[PDB]
Amino acid sequence: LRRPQDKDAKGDKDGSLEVTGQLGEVMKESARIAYTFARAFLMQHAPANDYLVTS
Amino acid sequence: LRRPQDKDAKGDKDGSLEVTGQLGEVMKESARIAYTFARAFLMQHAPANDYLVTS
Repeated sequence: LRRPQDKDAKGDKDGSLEVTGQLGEVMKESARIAYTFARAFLMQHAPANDYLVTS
Repeated sequence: LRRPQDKDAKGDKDGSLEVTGQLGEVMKESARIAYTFARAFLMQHAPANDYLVTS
């Protein structure tokens, strides 16, 4: 985690990823794919959790 | 402080931070982290104090 989620408990802003490690381009799209898919998995499997959505 | 902190002493408005000085995007992260830890440290050391929470 880079920063606590609770700017305010109601925030709908997405838990935007912040890559480090000298990303090129293909690594950016890959991280975004993994990010959205991991979001989908936690959605489908553990709906109650949302920690990946807003942090 | 920008305008008076007595703008509404009853008002629970967040103390907005408005940083200046050609901040890096990471500097904004360090600064918001600074505001948060300042609030945390202030509760750790001077709980009665109320600037950072409401100024």
